[PDB]
Amino acid sequence: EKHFMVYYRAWRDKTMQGVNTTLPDENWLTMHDIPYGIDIVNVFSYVPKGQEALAQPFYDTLKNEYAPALHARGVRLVRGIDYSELLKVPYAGTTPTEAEFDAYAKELLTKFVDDLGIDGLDIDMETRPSEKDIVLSNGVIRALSKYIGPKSGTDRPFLYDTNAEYLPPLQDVSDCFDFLAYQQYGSDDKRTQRALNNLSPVLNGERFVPGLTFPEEQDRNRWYDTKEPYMESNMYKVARYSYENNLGGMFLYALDRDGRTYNEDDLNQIKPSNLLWTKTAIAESKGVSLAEMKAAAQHYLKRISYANTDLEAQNKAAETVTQATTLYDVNKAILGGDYGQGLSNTYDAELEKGLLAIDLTTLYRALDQAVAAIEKAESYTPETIQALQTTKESVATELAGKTYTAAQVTTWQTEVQTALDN
Ligand SMILES: [Cl-]
Ligand SMILES: [Cl-]
Ligand SMILES: [Zn+2]
Ligand SMILES: [Zn+2]
Ligand SMILES: [Zn+2]
Ligand SMILES: [Zn+2]
Repeated sequence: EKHFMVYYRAWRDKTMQGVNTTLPDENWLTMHDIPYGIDIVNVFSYVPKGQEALAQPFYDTLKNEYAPALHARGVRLVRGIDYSELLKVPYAGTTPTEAEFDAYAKELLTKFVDDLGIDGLDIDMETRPSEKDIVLSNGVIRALSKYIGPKSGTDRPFLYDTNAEYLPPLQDVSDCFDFLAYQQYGSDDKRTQRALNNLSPVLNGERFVPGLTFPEEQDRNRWYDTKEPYMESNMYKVARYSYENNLGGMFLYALDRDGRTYNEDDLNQIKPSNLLWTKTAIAESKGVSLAEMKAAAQHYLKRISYANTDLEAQNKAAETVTQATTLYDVNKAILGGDYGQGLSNTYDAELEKGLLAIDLTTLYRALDQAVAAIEKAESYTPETIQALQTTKESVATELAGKTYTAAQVTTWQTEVQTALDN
């Protein structure tokens, strides 16, 4: 029932080069790299005038590749429009008619959502609108609720995005939204409690989703939501508070900057991330038990052991998982503190929790026989061992990949047994 949302900066996708940035650095991720356990992805895009041609490959890829792929994983896509867009509703009289509100709601969805291959909409409200404005926005939001959000009967999200608790533009239409996304960058769970109290006349806690940020390059602002020790960080405190108090979930802004700082190196550089903090916040906000976290990590360690040749790092990771006392420490035991510092750059505990339900014991017995039938190759036909080593290395490599299906496992089982049965 809970939510975990991330804001994905479109101009930091690999398909964009030189959009909305003075940095020449190559982008390092695609939307395929978004971690598991994230059920809503907000595509946040700013395209400066003149860069529309540079940004088009991303939009084509979003519509034709990224959105189908994320839908296959159960993820829904949204994007935001500024509250001011609602106030441009055309009308003939002194105020719009029900039909004029409805006409405009359909126009908004077509332009900003449907044409992009996106599923739903956020309203970004970070001002203090007038009473005249709210008559307009109330009508437009009410008209939109027939098509998206809880009142529509559909699975299309309708979200309200804000960094304050300004009630007038919300209190008449709060029932139209799946949840409120509350930006509280830089602040701990004391602010989470206060903000929810202030919003409680119009919003229940289960539909309140607090959010933190990662440090953005070149930013004049300073919001420090990650730090070690882990339990001193805002990312622990807010994720824990959301879980402890049955809130709607959590969100994170700027997925691509997971682990970055505002130091002189990070402030002007685009670098790969092991996504440690996001993967940890997903687990923490859902209250994953330490036992379950360790079980997933040990599952990963065993399945990569047949292709991975670094026995020292595998051993240190297994020991570090055993000593871990926080969800962060389990993840860090495999991912390291930063990209390339651990045994893996891609381990994903939510993904791996899914794979626990697929039995590997038959495949492990087959691969173990193959390994035994390599250590004593001096006792067999080299023309048969070669056909086994080729098949074994292939299955080992694929078994250590991103993910696999139960049907895929039986295929590797048959392949390995066949090579041994000859
Ligand atoms: Cl639908
Ligand atoms: Cl839909
Ligand atoms: Zn927004
Ligand atoms: Zn639908
Ligand atoms: Zn990064
Ligand atoms: Zn990753």
